[PDB]
Amino acid sequence: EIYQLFEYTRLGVWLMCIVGTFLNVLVITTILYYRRKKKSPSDTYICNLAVADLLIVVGLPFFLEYAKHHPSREVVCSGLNACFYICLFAGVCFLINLSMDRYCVIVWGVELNRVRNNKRATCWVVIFWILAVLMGMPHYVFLNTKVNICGYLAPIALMAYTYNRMVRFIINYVGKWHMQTLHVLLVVVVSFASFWFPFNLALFLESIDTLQNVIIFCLYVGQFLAYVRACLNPGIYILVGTQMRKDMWTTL
Amino acid sequence: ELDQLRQEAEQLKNQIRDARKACADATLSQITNNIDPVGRIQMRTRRTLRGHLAKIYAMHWGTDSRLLVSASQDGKLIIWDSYTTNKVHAIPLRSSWVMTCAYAPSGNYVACGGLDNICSIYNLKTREGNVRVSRELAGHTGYLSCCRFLDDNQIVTSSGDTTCALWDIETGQQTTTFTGHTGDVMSLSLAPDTRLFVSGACDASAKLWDVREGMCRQTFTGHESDINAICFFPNGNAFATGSDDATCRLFDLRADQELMTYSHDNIICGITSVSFSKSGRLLLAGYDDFNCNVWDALKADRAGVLAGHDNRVSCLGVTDDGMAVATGSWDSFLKIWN
Amino acid sequence: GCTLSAEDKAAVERSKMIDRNLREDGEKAAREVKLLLLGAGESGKSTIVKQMKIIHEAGYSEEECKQYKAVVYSNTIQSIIAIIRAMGRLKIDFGDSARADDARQLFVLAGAAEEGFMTAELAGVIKRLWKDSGVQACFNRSREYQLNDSAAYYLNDLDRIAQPNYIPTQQDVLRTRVKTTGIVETHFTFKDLHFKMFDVGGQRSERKKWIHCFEGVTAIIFCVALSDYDLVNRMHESMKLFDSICNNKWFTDTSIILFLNKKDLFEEKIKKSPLTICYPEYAGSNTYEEAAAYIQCQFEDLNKRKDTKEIYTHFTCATDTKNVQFVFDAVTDVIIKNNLK
Amino acid sequence: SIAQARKLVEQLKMEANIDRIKVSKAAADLMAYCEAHAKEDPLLTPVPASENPFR
Amino acid sequence: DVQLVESGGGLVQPGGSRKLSCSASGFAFSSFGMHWVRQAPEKGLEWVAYISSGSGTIYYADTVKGRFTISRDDPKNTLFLQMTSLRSEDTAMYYCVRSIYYYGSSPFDFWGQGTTLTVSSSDIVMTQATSSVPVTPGESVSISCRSSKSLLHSNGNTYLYWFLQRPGQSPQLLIYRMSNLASGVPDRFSGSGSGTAFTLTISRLEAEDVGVYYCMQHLEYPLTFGAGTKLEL
Ligand SMILES: Nc1nc2c(ncn2[C@@H]2O[C@H](COP(=O)(O)OP(=O)(O)O)[C@@H](O)[C@H]2O)c(=O)[nH]1
Repeated sequence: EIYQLFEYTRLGVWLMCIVGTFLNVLVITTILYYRRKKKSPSDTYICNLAVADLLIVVGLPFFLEYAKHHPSREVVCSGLNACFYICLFAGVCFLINLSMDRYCVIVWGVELNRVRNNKRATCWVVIFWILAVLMGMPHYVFLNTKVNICGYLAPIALMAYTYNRMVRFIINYVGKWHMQTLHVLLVVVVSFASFWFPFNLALFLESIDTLQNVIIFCLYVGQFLAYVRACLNPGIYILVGTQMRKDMWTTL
Repeated sequence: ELDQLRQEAEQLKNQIRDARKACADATLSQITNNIDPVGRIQMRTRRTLRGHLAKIYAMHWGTDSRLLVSASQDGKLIIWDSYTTNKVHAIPLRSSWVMTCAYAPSGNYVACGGLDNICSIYNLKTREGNVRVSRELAGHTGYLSCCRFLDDNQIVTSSGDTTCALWDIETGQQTTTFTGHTGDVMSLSLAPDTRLFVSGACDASAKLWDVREGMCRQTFTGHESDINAICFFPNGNAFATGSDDATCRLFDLRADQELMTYSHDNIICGITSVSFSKSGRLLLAGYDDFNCNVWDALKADRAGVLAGHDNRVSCLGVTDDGMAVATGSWDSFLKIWN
Repeated sequence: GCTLSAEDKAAVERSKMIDRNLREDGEKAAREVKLLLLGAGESGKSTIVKQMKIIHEAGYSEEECKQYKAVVYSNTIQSIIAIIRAMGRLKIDFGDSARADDARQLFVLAGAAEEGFMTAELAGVIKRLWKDSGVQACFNRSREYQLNDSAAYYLNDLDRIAQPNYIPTQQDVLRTRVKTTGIVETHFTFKDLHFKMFDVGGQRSERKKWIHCFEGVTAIIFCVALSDYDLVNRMHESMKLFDSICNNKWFTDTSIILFLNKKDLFEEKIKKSPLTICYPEYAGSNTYEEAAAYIQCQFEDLNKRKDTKEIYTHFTCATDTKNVQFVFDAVTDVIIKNNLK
Repeated sequence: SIAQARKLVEQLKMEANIDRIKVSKAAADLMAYCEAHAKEDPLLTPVPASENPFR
Repeated sequence: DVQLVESGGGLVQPGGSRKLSCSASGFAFSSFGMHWVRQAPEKGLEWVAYISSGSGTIYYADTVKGRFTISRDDPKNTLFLQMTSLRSEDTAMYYCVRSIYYYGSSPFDFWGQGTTLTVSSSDIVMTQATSSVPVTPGESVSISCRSSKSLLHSNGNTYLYWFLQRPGQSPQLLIYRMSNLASGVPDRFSGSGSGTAFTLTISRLEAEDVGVYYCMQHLEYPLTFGAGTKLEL
């Protein structure tokens, strides 16, 4: 007895699925059709993040619609929770990896060449996938607080330090290449933290009648926001970069 | 006439070869067949000094076994403190094409040279607090290959014009020149007591020189190509060479012959550097296939591999107290093994 | 850290400052363009180096010719003594008569080597022998001895250069040959960008022992002469060097540019000796542009995998200062267009 | 093409007029020197971490 | 040669302000860290302030924190000290000292001259048994300086420094880290001792070596001096 009211009133859930498969396929095509964009390693992380967002969107409508058609408890909840948590962990991990890659690029030097760096990192990426799958074991008041802490505080810290370092290097190098990229990454991570924040606050304070109604409403809108956000997350990539749009159109 | 001189040189070559062969009753392998093997040598990586931005061509240990110098093609000399991985000095050069470097046994000076046919000497301890050029030595007609301090006032250099020389740092003129040689001198190694040295060239021969007179005493022709690396044994009665035919060799001064050949199959790349341990039991050699092998100096068996570089290993040195080994490579990293 | 002492923190911060300065200096010079010259002897590398310095940096002041007076004097006396040795080298008799005794006397006098100023008697004897028909014919008779190609210029202006009140000019300093040991480099600012070009001449040693030091340079310029197609031939050796340079495993990704110097000399001498001496397989007519195209065709076919890389060719005359500027503009345009990153 | 050839013959006599010892004696001296200094070689026998400056 | 020339100072009404400058010439100024060291008309020396190279670390003494300010101007090779709210206990003579820190360096090696300022109308304790020890030329003497906390660090170094001030001159470095002899110092001076007990030994004492000897510790900030021992004939 959750998410039913939106699911029951059958309106625009197909639009989220369409715009999310469109986003995922666009990003995947752009990354995968240009020789992995010079075999950059950060593109691998972005691709895995896309594979995660696509996983999430594919999971969320489909299972609920199946329950609509096939009329549960341990299973439907197991599937939903698993999907949500795994996607969350995957996104967090890939974001952290991207953060690190940029930070190392700025502080250190990429002038020295790297041979089969992607090949070495690929195992690390799988390691991350296994860790994400493991982390979701209980659900696949402790759980709620743990996610609320290690799913909100870590990005907001891993980005504030990176943003602090990023600003200083502008004064040091006066470079144009790192300006646009560091601003896009700053705005995306700021948006992701601001957006996700309230839902995890609600889930936290709920675990810690009016209580039931407020919690129900909060998780309801929360879930709805997370759904809609998963569909349109690649949108920031095109507004600032534009490179992806041109590449995708040319490939088609 | 000329032809009679050619026959005289042929008879002398036959006489020397026969006199060497006549005193080779037993081999080193048969005598040392009963020694126990060393076992397995496993060395881990202790440091990963990362401050160069181009290929590294040379390095040298300080005589106090703590400081070292490295030279690279971006135009910098960097002095490192290996205990804390700090940088002590960074010296810009007037020419970016540098192939060698050396460290004074007292710690006061540093030498450098390369494609400009000039050896530059830098003073490390001055009142102003910065490194400045003390002297520039000119007179070679080819690129500079190697250089080694004999003292705080004397230095020996070799060059690609088939000559070696002994310098007087106060006075800008050569004091002794070594000219009997035919190929290109590529490497050089000083004896512990600093009265003799050996040189290896690309005519597949090595020569033993005497510093006080400057005459050649013995010549060894055993390889089949260019010789790229050379080092003297710590006892002072033998030395080892490393060449482009994927083979190291050990030569003995007192018997004036060859003792052993260290080759293994599947290896088809050249050797860039060679060095001994303190007791003369392990021989360390760097290859072009990105690894570095450690050889049992008395038994031709291979006793391990050091496999932590991504490009060809170009320089390699062992400290005076023998606590660590440092290797450099073209991927712009230095590693300390122990 | 907490275990660090009072002095060690100062060491760490000094290391940090050294790292920052090193990084700044490294990335400052990581955006420049590095050219490299190669070729054979007397191809004309130093000529284009001097031309580059003249054009893209500044001119030469009047005081430079003061010290270049000695080297131009040495060049012209070496040229004339080579000529007077060559006239008797083949034992070719000439209508010298009294000029034969004059030549013997001045051959004796050539050991003066004052390098300050020629004797008026020496200049007069050189002038009067220069009008002799026999030595003039011998000057163009046999293209066998190693004669400098600037002798036709230096010995045609003796009425000005030999005077004590003589100073060289830009043309005089341009056609001045000297063999200096060591690497020569020159850096200049052009097209809002820094250029560095080298000249590995005088490294009389094995080239394969140090060629790997120049891995990954921005461009390589090859200088091949054309007027030396019947000099002891040399063009075959130039090709036997070109196939080794082009097929190198180190210069896989580097645009190769060809310069064909001495085009005016080729134009002058093509009407006398046919091209069949160098290439026996040639069968076309003795005309300029077809011969040049033939040289291009049989000089390009030594490149394997022509799909991956293509060589860029021009017909320059490095003595002429006008025609080097336009060619360098074209080559810098193409190297900028090929480096869009 | 005459001075180098004349010069090489005296050099060959000087390199052909030295006293030579047996290979066995030099081999026994190398093996004895290698055996004597075995205890002072850290790379042959790794030392405990209490006196390793790099651990 | 290395030179540091001072200027400024004068009679000041209490509660006012002033600024002292220290101009260097003869060495690479921007690669050194600078210290300000103060003395007293009759008392010993006391460390005041320290500025690093690149101006990335600043320390002040415990009694002048929040009133004094140190700065440097690298292109003009100048060092500045801005002094506000001058109390009557600041009447002293100020010195400008250079020091550089790496493996094997010798800090506090050049002191230069002073300037006279007349404002009138957890720390380690070092004790140096301050008294006059009479001497005669030819014999040998010893000087003691005991500490309160052990000066031996875990990396093997022990941070103790010895200085000599001849009458009416500037102080001179003699021994750093208890054994190393400074450049240009005769080999007649020896230093030894264990933790918390140190000795300086002079053998075959010559002339012109009369004056006051000070012992200093460099283990941790703020740096602390000793009372100073006097040698007189
Ligand atoms: N007349 C004429 N002479 C040229 C031309 N290019 C080069 N040279 C001659 O080349 C000589 C210089 O050769 P150099 O550059 O030193 O030979 P490299 O060192 O092998 O490149 C000068 O004496 C010029 O006379 C040209 O276009 N015309």
